[PDB]
Amino acid sequence: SLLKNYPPSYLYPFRHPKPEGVIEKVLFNLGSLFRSAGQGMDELGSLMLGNGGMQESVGPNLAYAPVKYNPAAAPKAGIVAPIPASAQRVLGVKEIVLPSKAESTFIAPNANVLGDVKIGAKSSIWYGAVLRGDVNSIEIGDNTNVQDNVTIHVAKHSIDGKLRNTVIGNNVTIGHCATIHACTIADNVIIGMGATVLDGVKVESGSIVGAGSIVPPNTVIPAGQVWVGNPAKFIRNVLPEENGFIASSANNYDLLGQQHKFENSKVFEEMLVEEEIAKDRELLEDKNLAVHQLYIFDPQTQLAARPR
Amino acid sequence: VNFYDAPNGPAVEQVKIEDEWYNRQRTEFNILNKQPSKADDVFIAPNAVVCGDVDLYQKVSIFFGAVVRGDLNTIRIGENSTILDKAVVHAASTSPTGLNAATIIGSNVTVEPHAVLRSCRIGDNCIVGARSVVCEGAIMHPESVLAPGSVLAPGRQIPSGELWAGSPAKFVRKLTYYETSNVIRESAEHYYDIATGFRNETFDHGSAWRDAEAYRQKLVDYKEYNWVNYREQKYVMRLQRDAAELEKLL
Amino acid sequence: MKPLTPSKVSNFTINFGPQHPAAHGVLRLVLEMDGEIIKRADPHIGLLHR
Amino acid sequence: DEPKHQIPGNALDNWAFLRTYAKPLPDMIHYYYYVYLFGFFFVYKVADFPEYSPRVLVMAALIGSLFYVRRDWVHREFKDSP
Amino acid sequence: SSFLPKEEVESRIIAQVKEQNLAAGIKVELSSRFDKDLGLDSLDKVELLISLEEDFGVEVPDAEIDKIHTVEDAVNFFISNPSS
Amino acid sequence: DHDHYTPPKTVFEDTITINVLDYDGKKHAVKALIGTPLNKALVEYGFSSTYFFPNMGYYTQHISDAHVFIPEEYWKYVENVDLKTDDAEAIKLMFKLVVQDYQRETSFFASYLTLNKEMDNMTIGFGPIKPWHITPKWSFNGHHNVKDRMFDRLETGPFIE
Amino acid sequence: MTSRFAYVTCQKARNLYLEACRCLPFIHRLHKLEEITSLKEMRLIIKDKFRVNSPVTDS
Ligand SMILES: CCCCCCCCCCCCCCCCCC(=O)OC[C@H](COP(=O)([O-])OCC(O)COP(=O)([O-])OC[C@@H](COC(=O)CCCCCCCCCCCCCCCCC)OC(=O)CCCCCCCCCCCCCCCCC)OC(=O)CCCCCCCCCCCCCCCCC
Ligand SMILES: CCCCCCCCCCCC(=O)SCCNC(=O)CCNC(=O)[C@H](O)C(C)(C)COP(=O)(O)O
Repeated sequence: SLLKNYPPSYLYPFRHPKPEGVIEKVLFNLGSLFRSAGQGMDELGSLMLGNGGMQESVGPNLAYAPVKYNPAAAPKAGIVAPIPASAQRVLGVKEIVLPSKAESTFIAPNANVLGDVKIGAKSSIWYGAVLRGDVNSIEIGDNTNVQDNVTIHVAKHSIDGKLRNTVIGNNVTIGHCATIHACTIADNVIIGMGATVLDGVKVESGSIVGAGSIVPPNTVIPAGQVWVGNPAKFIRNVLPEENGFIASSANNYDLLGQQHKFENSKVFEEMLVEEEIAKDRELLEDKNLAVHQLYIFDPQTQLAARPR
Repeated sequence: VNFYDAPNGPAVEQVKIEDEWYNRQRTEFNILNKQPSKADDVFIAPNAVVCGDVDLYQKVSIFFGAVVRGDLNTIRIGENSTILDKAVVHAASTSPTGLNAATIIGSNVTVEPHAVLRSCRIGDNCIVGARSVVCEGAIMHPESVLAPGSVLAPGRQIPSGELWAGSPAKFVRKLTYYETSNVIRESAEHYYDIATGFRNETFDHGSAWRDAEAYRQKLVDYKEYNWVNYREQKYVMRLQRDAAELEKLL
Repeated sequence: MKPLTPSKVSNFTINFGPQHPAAHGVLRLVLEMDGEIIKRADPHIGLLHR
Repeated sequence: DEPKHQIPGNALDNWAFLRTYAKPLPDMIHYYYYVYLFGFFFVYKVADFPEYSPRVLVMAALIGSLFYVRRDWVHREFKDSP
Repeated sequence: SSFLPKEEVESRIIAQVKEQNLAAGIKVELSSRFDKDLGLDSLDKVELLISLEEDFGVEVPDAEIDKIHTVEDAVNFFISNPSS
Repeated sequence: DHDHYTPPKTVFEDTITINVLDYDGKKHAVKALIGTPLNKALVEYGFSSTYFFPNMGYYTQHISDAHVFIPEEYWKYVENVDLKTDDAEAIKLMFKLVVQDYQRETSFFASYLTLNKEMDNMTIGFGPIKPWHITPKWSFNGHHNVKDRMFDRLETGPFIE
Repeated sequence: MTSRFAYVTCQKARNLYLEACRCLPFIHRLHKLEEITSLKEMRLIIKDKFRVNSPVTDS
């Protein structure tokens, strides 16, 4: 950048460096006193507030969260990991199953992905989606989009041997608020928003399941057909162009997932710095300011780039 | 991965979800060049997520679990319109009809829990029932009600003053004068009162930051905390990217 | 919803003809200049192609 | 459908009448310049005017108000003709 | 959709069509293909369109030039267009 | 009693397309709904904010108008206005300050035209407009070179800036 | 986003001639040729320049 004399408070807004001047040191000590008094007043107020005291704490990260490992039933989709020794002498669990995801995969912080979940590259798990692999494995293929508030569930195979794992193929779109229990979905399928897919349902490639449609258990939706309804029934065959739509939706949501992953993955200090970037961008919109005569500022980071 | 032409710049440090030890989800956040706008009296629940080009008018209430994603196209929610729990409002890039694909919600519109709206025009004083799906290009005219568990197919219309129900949503009955005049508005006013209540017991910076500050202070005391000039690093990364893009032969 | 930023335009496509305090010979030089600063220089040769 | 006021005249004739207001618009500085100058000189001359009866002053004000032509009226009706 | 009278624009276009060497003699009216009735060449067709450009102060798209084929079609194009 | 109910038409049946000539000279196919005013349909399509001006009436400035050229065949659908009212006053100021010499016999304002079935494939053009000012925020310098949309303007209308 | 209702250079020289005709007024003004010659008059010469090369058929 052009200048190197920028104030340290300007360069490090998240945390100012250690006070060096006498006045700064006195301000630091006064801030310490204020912090302690404020916490005391907070606790006194919390006493009157009653049970709970309106206390707040950081929440656990459930996007990458474990499940109890079963020695009888080995993991199928996810990886198994040891736990810290102190937690071993407290909890007594030897190993815990953890989800397995590729680097390109985007999982929202809100989303809860649990245990036996394998997610492929370029796939996206969006906000509010709950993926529980506690009893049986969940497999999601590449470029597959589990949208907002989608619930994917599994069950145990049981005596019959009926497969109760959930296998989702590549280029599959699961619409918002859809509920998928232990079913199998082939490649290039759109599941409509609100659609319920129950046990034993095999949806063949190229098919579309309509919005708000409940497909009955043990029903095979054949390839290239559109099925809608509360007792989901066939209405029409997929048009040739609608297939290109299916692929286009998958790819568009891949790009969308890349963007959302980029935004969410920034650290706090960078987020606060970017907030200040936006703010002084707004303040610098006036081009008759004295400083604008002095310098031309870089657009992405409003730092002096060259003199005017 | 890294968007080098992003409005605020490239990301100097990106952290993986495995490395997160606490939930960092933001209730309002910016997706590249698209910025959500909110009024003073707009209530967004801590669970709720609002991203992209979403414009929240006065007295808009976004309750717990609702996701309003304005990534593909613009979402506008009118005055005193409430998005209830776990209800998803999203916008498509294009609509099948050929009209604008923005998701425009009128005033005094109640979207009941788990209802999905995508690229639809919802008129003033409308109710979308629970688990009701309104697809792309579907237009609900003002003072109309969609019953719970009903689907409006793409490019379909619900006329004013009518109650519609069914998976292929069909006409059921004409809404009465009392209903259209009072009850539809009254439901939105009730949920505004509930959201006003939730806002009144919310602190500006609730005491959950203390836990992360404890870790940061521990790092400071043990001298692992590093001071990074993110602004300068963003500038340098963009310069290097431009130089490399000039150098490349293919 | 973030404003875009426009740019400026360059004109003054000057023609710098054969000029004595320069390298000897005849030089025809077409210069595109933004104000007093040059943005493109296109030397025209062939004036002494024998 | 609701009862509505009857609008006198045909739609296209009324629109044609309204379109006679779309004429080259002079800038108002030209009027303002002359009004300022003659007003300054007028205020200087007024101190020398004879004292008039209140009745005559009011009648003169009434006549001036009746004789005043709104600037829009000349705008619509102006013809560059003898 | 005729912004200006069909007779006027037709008389004007056929007046410019007459200016071309051929496209005359026994048949200079409507329903005459430029290249299959009038003996015009493609370049001559493009120049004729440019002369109509000068007459009626309005441009013609090149893809429309691919679409235009007849004396009826050119007058239809010019009547349709509001600038005319 | 109890006559037959008439099922509504879907959006596809009641969409008409209008070919709009913009200021640059390009022709745009603007899909529009029957029953909507022309100004709203033009705004939703994505035309720039310079293409439109507020309705200069005492209480109509929230409405966004455009200077449009209407073919003679569709002059019938334009709305009549009473001269002795203030709607004619809004119209007269909009001619006086915006249109001025650029007026033609086809000149009309979009709000007074409502789209219907018989107006399908109608060709209209944006009429040239002179620089106008109401407030520094709501003004037109004379340059049609901003690439925004009048849709993206949440501001209802001109007040003190 | 889908409904069944949703989805329902042999002449290179001609393009070059169109480019020349469209650029003719600019060269008239740049070369101060307004008074000496008319636009139509130059448009006539350009065709003869094009017609000299008619026999060729290889692309
Ligand atoms: C070469 C240069 C050209 C100029 C030549 C002169 C140069 C100036 C020389 C000296 C200037 C100083 C003296 C001139 C007068 C001062 C005015 C002035 O300078 O302001 C700047 C003014 C421009 O300012 P602006 O802000 O750009 O224009 C504002 C308007 O909105 C303008 O917009 P608008 O025109 O579109 O709208 C006009 C509007 C503007 O409103 C006004 O004009 C307000 C005038 C009200 C009276 C003003 C106070 C009168 C007090 C006079 C004091 C002296 C007498 C004392 C005792 C009197 C007691 C009342 O009024 C009207 O709508 C039309 C009606 C006009 C009178 C309304 C009252 C009607 C009452 C009659 C009732 C009968 C009806 C019954 C039947 C009804 C049926 C239902 O310049 C001039 O207009 C000067 C023109 C000179 C012509 C005046 C002719 C008579 C003058 C003396 C008579 C006094 C009566 C006033 C008549 C109207 C005068 C405007
Ligand atoms: C003042 C500035 C004046 C500029 C002068 C420029 C003069 C340029 C002269 C260059 C001439 C060429 O390009 S000659 C281009 C190559 N010549 C050919 O013959 C290829 C195919 N030719 C034909 O089809 C017919 O001969 C034809 C009559 C061309 C019908 O044109 P269309 O294919 O459409 O049908």
